[PDB]
Amino acid sequence: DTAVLVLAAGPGTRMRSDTPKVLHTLAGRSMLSHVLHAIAKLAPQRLIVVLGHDHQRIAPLVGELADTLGRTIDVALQDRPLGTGHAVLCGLSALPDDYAGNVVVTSGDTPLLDADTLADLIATHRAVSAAVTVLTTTLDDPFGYGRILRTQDHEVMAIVEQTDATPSQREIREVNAGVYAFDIAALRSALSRLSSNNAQQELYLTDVIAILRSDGQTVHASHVDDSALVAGVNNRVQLAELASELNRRVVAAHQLAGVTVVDPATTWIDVDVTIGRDTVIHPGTQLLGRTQIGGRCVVGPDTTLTDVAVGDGASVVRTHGSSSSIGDGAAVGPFTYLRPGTALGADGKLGAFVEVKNSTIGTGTKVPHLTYVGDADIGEYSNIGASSVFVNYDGTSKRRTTVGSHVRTGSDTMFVAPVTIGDGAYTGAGTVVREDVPPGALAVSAGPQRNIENWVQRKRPGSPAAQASKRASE
Amino acid sequence: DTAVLVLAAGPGTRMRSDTPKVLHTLAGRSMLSHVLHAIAKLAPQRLIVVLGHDHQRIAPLVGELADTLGRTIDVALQDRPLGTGHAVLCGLSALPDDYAGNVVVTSGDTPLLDADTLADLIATHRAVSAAVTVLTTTLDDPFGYGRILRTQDHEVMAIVEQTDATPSQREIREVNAGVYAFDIAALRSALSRLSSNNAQQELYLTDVIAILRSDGQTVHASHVDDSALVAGVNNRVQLAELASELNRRVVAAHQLAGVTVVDPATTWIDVDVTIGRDTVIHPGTQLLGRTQIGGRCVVGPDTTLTDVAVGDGASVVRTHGSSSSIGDGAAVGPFTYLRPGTALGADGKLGAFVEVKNSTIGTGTKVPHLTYVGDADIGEYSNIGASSVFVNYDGTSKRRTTVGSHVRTGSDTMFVAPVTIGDGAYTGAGTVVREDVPPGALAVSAGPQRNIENWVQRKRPGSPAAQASKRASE
Amino acid sequence: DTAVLVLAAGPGTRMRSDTPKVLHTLAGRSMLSHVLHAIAKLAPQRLIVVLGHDHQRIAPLVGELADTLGRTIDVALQDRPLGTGHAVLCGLSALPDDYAGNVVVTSGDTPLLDADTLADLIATHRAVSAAVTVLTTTLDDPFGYGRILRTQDHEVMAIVEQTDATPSQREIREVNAGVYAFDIAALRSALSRLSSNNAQQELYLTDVIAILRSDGQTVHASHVDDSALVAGVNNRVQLAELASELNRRVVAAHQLAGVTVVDPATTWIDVDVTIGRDTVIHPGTQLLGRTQIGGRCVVGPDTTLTDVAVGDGASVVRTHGSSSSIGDGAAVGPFTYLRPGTALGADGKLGAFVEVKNSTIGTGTKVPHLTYVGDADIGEYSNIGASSVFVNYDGTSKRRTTVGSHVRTGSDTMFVAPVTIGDGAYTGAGTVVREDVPPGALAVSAGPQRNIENWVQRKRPGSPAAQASKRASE
Ligand SMILES: CC(=O)SCCNC(=O)CCNC(=O)[C@H](O)C(C)(C)COP(=O)(O)OP(=O)(O)OC[C@H]1O[C@@H](n2cnc3c(N)ncnc32)[C@H](O)[C@@H]1OP(=O)(O)O
Ligand SMILES: CC(=O)SCCNC(=O)CCNC(=O)[C@H](O)C(C)(C)COP(=O)(O)OP(=O)(O)OC[C@H]1O[C@@H](n2cnc3c(N)ncnc32)[C@H](O)[C@@H]1OP(=O)(O)O
Ligand SMILES: CC(=O)SCCNC(=O)CCNC(=O)[C@H](O)C(C)(C)COP(=O)(O)OP(=O)(O)OC[C@H]1O[C@@H](n2cnc3c(N)ncnc32)[C@H](O)[C@@H]1OP(=O)(O)O
Ligand SMILES: CC(=O)N[C@H]1[C@@H](OP(=O)(O)OP(=O)(O)OC[C@H]2O[C@@H](n3ccc(=O)[nH]c3=O)[C@H](O)[C@@H]2O)O[C@H](CO)[C@@H](O)[C@@H]1O
Ligand SMILES: CC(=O)N[C@H]1[C@@H](OP(=O)(O)OP(=O)(O)OC[C@H]2O[C@@H](n3ccc(=O)[nH]c3=O)[C@H](O)[C@@H]2O)O[C@H](CO)[C@@H](O)[C@@H]1O
Ligand SMILES: CC(=O)N[C@H]1[C@@H](OP(=O)(O)OP(=O)(O)OC[C@H]2O[C@@H](n3ccc(=O)[nH]c3=O)[C@H](O)[C@@H]2O)O[C@H](CO)[C@@H](O)[C@@H]1O
Ligand SMILES: [Mg+2]
Ligand SMILES: [Mg+2]
Ligand SMILES: [Mg+2]
Ligand SMILES: [Mg+2]
Repeated sequence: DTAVLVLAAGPGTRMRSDTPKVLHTLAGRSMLSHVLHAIAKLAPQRLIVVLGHDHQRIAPLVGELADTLGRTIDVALQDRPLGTGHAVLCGLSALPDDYAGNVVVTSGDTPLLDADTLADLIATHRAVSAAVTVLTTTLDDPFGYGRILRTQDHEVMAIVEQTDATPSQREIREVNAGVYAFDIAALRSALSRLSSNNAQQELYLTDVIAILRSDGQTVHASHVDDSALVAGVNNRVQLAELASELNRRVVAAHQLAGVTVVDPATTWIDVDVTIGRDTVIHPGTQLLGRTQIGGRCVVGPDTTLTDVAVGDGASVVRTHGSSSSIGDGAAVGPFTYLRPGTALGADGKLGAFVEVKNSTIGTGTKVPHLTYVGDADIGEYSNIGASSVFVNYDGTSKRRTTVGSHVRTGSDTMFVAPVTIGDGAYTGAGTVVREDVPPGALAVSAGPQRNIENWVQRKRPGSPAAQASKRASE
Repeated sequence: DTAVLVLAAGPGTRMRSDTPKVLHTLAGRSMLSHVLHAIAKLAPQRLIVVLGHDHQRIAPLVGELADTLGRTIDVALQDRPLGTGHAVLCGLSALPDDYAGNVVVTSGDTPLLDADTLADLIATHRAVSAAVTVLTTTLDDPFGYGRILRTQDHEVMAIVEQTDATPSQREIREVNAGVYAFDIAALRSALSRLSSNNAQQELYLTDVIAILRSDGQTVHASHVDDSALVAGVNNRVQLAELASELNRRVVAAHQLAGVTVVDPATTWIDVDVTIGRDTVIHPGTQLLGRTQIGGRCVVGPDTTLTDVAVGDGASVVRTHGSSSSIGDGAAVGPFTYLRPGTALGADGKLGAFVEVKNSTIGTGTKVPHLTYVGDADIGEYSNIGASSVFVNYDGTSKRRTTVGSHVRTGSDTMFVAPVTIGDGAYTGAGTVVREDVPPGALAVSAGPQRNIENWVQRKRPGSPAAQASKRASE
Repeated sequence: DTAVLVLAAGPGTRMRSDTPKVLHTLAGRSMLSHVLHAIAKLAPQRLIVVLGHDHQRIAPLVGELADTLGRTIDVALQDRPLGTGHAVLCGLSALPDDYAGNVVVTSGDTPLLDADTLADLIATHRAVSAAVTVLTTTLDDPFGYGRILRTQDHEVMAIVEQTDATPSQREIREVNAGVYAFDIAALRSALSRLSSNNAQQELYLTDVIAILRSDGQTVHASHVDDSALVAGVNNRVQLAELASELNRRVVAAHQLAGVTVVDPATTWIDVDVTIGRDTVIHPGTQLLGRTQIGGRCVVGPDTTLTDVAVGDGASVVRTHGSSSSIGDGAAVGPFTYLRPGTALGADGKLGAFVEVKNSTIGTGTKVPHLTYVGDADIGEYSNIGASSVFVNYDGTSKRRTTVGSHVRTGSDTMFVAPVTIGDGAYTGAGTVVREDVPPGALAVSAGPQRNIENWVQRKRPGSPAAQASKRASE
């Protein structure tokens, strides 16, 4: 049995944000959410998040994740950020006084941390009967991290913080990941002996290592080769680095599963996105939220999709869209804007400079150019001519349009809702449609063409046009 | 004299694709095509591709390349993938039984392999009178590759496959490139002695090394410092890595020749693309197929061009286009879509939200905004007003429009083909042009403006508009 | 007291450009301009730029920077590029013959060089009373650079040029940065003894080191750990590398100050750009020139902004724009084109496929779709319907439109300037507005809808439309 505590009550100063650190996102999830998904996979008996003065903005997101993960997540409050050691005391207060399981401590800012690394930590801690096992790694740039002090035999003696380390300790490149397993009694005991006598003037959880070494307890440091899994995030440079690294891993997983990603460095794929076999994702693409792509699709470059379902064989190129679905075999783009509530049927087409909002568009139906579709239902195998608008707003209110199947509407038609265009109807180029159109009818409104001869010589003489026109007489 | 065999009959399982591995593209060519271009530059006497159960989809592409490279390329069939050693036996069957030239073996999945490396391999093999010379390299991550076994004197003893290697052999970082020169007799002899007694249960070409060492033949391994040249591709992660590396080399070549590429990491340049001196390519650009850019052009960011010819001094910004040509000094973009058959004359302009298909557009002519040009011929120094459409499709059929020179067509004109607009003609804003327009004439159709006074107070009271309008009385 | 000489008179052959090297830009400044900003921060007494045969195109930019930096910058002419040693003699000619301050020499192609490194160089040179102090660094790839010759005690003996170096000297990885401090007398003396007897056949400034060592003068080489600060640019590959590295540093500075940059590798930020706290910049974005972004903005991906001011809380997504301003809380994009002279008020909206030029657009006013706004003034809380055009050009001349406040103009309105639309006015869908519209009036022009029944059966039989329409009878 084990309790996991997640310390998330620090002020996050180096982020320089009014958004609490923990809540900063990479790959579709907040760091906190990443940390909690990871721990919930491990299924510990207790899971406690220690929150600080902004608990009121985080505690509710904690409940949301508790509900998603199908479990109970407690919140402990740390009313002043007196240090990671103090934070752990707060977290302990949320366990029974006689709790006898192991205590794993982790941070809310170690977003790649994964259930396997935590299970390994707990297994190791048990195998060697440690009073404390700490995870460590070794980095080229160790700046900011606690340094792991070891004798030549590899026994850990202490951890020393960046701010308290001599120039010589600072050369150490093995660092504290801030991820620990503890025997509960040993932890409580050593926490009670902590002193704020140090540079930052805090109660350091890291002191517990040297304390327990002194007591003659067993102290184990377990080295994590894959540094990324235990990398922290204290500022926005580190956040983009880990987002980038997490993204590489997500992209590689999709590649090994049969998805061709032309340029992984510029293809951002959120963690819940699924993509079918043999799809091709061109550079500059973001697939966000719960986006789902079928198999054999082309995801045209420079495409951003958030919560969009794309069926098999579809093509989605230079498109910006969200909360929409794109049927099998449909063609979308280039330069297309899908707003929430777009439903494009199989083999449909939304072409260049087309914007769709809250509209359903039947099988086989094409909106190829320069057109706005708002609040409409359009049937099957219909064609909406270029440069048209579904006028869904009269000033003051929202109005609906219904277009039948096999319709051909002429270029530059304005559908002034509410209006219904019957099956097989046509609308001439340049029509303002204010009344219903019966099935099979032609609707027109433009007046007759009138050619005014010699207008150019008479109203624009001797413009380049008047001269060209005079040459044409000959 | 030398015969080159290219083994391309394996199943490509780790690609997880219904597209045969060899046929996967980087930089405008299939890997197979890359491998064959490289070999054909070397001009060997015989060149044989060993194909497997999907030979019917590859053999024809082989003929295409034979025809392009001006040479004969034979195909040998391997009806079951029994191993690289077995594959080479298949390839040999396509040589005369008394062939006495050297045999070079290579894979169809080593797409950076180049004629210089192959010529070096053949020269070395000859200089040392080896029975077999194998190319090797050394990598940070040797996973998947055969390991090169050498005594402390650097003599090669054997090659051992990833799957058959002890944990200790796996530490070796010098790997088999899968690129060999053989004395024909030595090869035939050693191939006949191969055994399927190993992890993968195949006839390994790699065993030939240890076999010939045992026979007391001369065995040479030649180390290739530039690893990329001999890197293989077994899955889509490795394919994107080599595409990325190949792309860096193509971009650097254009840079050293006088082309400023703002961000090489995001500029994808196919191998046949040519670009003139002092052009600037902004980030996010792909130049594909047989695209040709003149000198002093600007290739606006986020541009994708496939088979597009761009003359000197042109500007092509945020544009998506294919099979089109863009004259000297023309301006295209931002947000412009060129479909096949676009011909934009010198100093022409295709502006924002303009889409052109199958149209010729004369010198000096401008289509600046929000417009669709389909199946049209437009003369010189003409201006097409904003928000216009060449209505090229009547329902049921494709129709053509001809526009003269020095024309000025008004905004929101619909050209309902087939129609001809004479030289120097104008068309008022809002015109639906259904009849020919004589040179120098003004064509109009919109009815007269009618101002209905007090409509807002009476039909939208006291909307914000009614209130504003009531304030304006005062 | 110290004089800084900047050698910028070489021919820049390896750039293969008709644009003089020095004038090639990264991050919004020419390399020369970068070098001069850096030196002017140091505030030396004299600053002299040595120019060559293209002095006439550079000398004026030098005056511009002199004027911006609030100082005097002299130009010395080198009429033939006889070598860096000869160049320095030219530069000296612009100092009094009795000048007694230190001479710092630097290149015009070391664009990351910074005032701190130069101050350190001068302090070191003084601390050790050197006759010459040279800056050096150590690189993985030392190709092209002079090699630093040192005895085992670390005393510098000489510098040897790439072209004159034995294969063994070429293994040296410590290189000359081309950045020197000199005692003036020692420099003049050693320059007079230079010989053109070497591969390139030039007067090498680098020979001065071995000369002064021989004289028994003190010679100091000061090692710069951060190589980038002293990296040179001789060709366009090196220029993109340093632009990339400079960009990383600019982006990291904004990140540490509170700006979330999703993908630093694809976010290009010029050196004068400022960005407020908690803004988010999505991938593919360039912020150029004097662009200024407020706090809490979203800079939608694929956005390019040059000299654009964006207020707080604004959103700017998939937008291409320049010389424009975007008010607090405004929404711009996706797919929007801002031309010079755009002023979008607070809470304004410019939506998808909208292009604006030289127009002022009041608080709260919305141009949501498919529309061109040219040469217009539009008041507050107005709405411009979809697919509209401000027709600002009559053929021959530029015309202005004024639109009041709280106006609602219908879709597909053409504003044929000059025209004024009064407060609270409406314009029906499909209107060509040629006359002024009074406050509160409705302007229309389209003719009445006419439904021609059975047109489809009679003019398109038995098209799919005729069949659908016949089915609808039942
Ligand atoms: C998206 C693209 O880029 S192309 C795709 C979608 N399409 C289009 O714009 C197709 C547009 N085509 C048109 O508007 C055409 O003029 C068509 C199909 C309606 C005209 O068909 P037509 O049969 O050739 O001539 P027709 O004589 O039958 O039409 C009869 C009546 O309507 C009129 N009329 C025809 N088109 C229009 C129009 N666009 N506006 C106003 N009136 C019109 C006539 O003037 C005629 O009336 P009348 O009997 O007073 O003369
Ligand atoms: C792309 C851009 O953003 S701008 C570029 C391209 N251009 C345009 O849209 C320019 C548009 N301009 C127009 O339509 C203008 O009204 C112009 C140039 C035709 C009007 O010119 P005008 O000479 O000022 O007035 P004019 O009195 O001569 O025209 C005469 C006839 O056609 C009419 N007419 C003029 N413009 C139109 C029109 N757009 N629609 C219908 N009828 C019109 C009159 O009502 C007049 O007929 P009448 O004699 O019954 O009165
Ligand atoms: C941007 C978007 O996607 S939506 C946003 C901006 N908006 C729009 O396009 C809103 C467009 N709406 C329209 O054009 C509408 O027809 C409205 C609001 C003007 C019509 O309002 P209405 O009050 O319903 O009918 P109404 O009877 O009052 O208008 C009266 C007169 O003008 C006419 N008329 C109305 N709209 C138009 C029009 N678009 N073109 C020509 N004439 C028109 C009538 O035919 C009537 O004249 P009459 O008295 O001969 O019959
Ligand atoms: C003294 C200490 O522990 N330092 C460790 C901490 O450094 P680091 O400087 O990263 O410590 P932080 O400031 O990030 O705080 C640790 C975490 O605990 C929480 N918190 C912090 C302070 C507090 O008073 N209350 C509270 O709840 C914060 O949410 C934070 O996420 O993690 C590093 C790895 O990431 C380790 O190398 C360091 O050894
Ligand atoms: C046993 C063997 O040779 N392994 C080599 C092979 O590994 P690797 O595991 O890459 O070998 P592959 O599975 O790629 O097969 C080699 C190539 O030969 C062809 N093929 C393969 C099997 C077959 O039965 N018939 C056939 O024609 C395939 O098209 C393939 O392209 O290349 C590596 C470098 O890339 C080398 O380091 C390995 O030493
Ligand atoms: C002989 C010499 O000095 N070589 C140095 C030079 O190499 P490198 O080959 O880069 O020297 P360059 O050709 O760049 O010339 C140096 C600079 O001086 C100016 N110039 C050059 C030649 C001339 O006749 N007149 C003139 O004014 C040029 O503007 C140029 O910017 O810089 C390198 C670092 O960047 C150093 O490692 C080399 O030791
Ligand atoms: Mg931290
Ligand atoms: Mg009309
Ligand atoms: Mg392989
Ligand atoms: Mg240089």
